[PDB]
Amino acid sequence: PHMRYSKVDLLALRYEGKSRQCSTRLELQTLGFWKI
Amino acid sequence: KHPLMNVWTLWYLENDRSWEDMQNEITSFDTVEDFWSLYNHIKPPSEIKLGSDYSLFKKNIRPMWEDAANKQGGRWVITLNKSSKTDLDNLWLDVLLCLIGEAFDHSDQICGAVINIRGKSNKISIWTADGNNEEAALEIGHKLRDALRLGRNNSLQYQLHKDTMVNVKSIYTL
Repeated sequence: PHMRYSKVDLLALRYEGKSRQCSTRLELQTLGFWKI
Repeated sequence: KHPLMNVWTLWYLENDRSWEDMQNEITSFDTVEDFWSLYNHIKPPSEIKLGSDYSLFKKNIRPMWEDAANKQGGRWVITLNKSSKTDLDNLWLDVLLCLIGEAFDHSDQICGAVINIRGKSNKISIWTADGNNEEAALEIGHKLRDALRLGRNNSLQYQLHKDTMVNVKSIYTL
C-alpha cells in the first residue's frame, strides 16, 4: 500500500530507542564519512 | 519500527587512486528508525571532503545514469553557494525526508537523490526515471519547490542525463 510520511512524522521519530543504537552494516571499509 | 514504502540504499563517493569503484554502497534500510540510526552516525554534507558525494537511491538502482532505472531519465538540480549562509545540511535532509516519506504523487518515477561537494559550488539533485514524462517531472519539481523553500531568485532546473555527459542544457525550470 501507499505509506506516506510527512516531514513532521519523520522528524518525530528521530530520537526513538532504535533511531539513537548505531547502524548495522559496518564492513571493513575505512572512509571519512563516518561520524566520530 | 515504522516501515517505509520503499527500500533505500545510501551510497558514498570518495576520491581515491579506481575509476567507477570510487562509489561505495554503505547500507540499505526500509524503516524510519533505521534511516535515523544511519543518518545520526554519518557526517553531514557540510563536513564531507571535497569531491565526495552522498547518494540515496531505491534498492537495486545505482547512482549513475547508466542504470536501467535512470537511462531514460533526468534530474532536478539545485545549485548552492559555498558560503555558510546556505542551509546545506538541513536542505539535504529535507530532500531525504521527501524521498523516504514519499511526498511525490509519481513515487514510481523517483529514483533517488545526490549531493555533490565540489570546489566552486555544491549541487543537490533529485533523479527521476523518465525525462520524456513532463507531467511526472513537473509534479515532482513543484513538490520540491514548495517543500524546500528555495525562494523567488532560486530556480529548480531539470536536466536530461543525456545532456549532462557532453553548461548543461535544461528542459524544465521552476
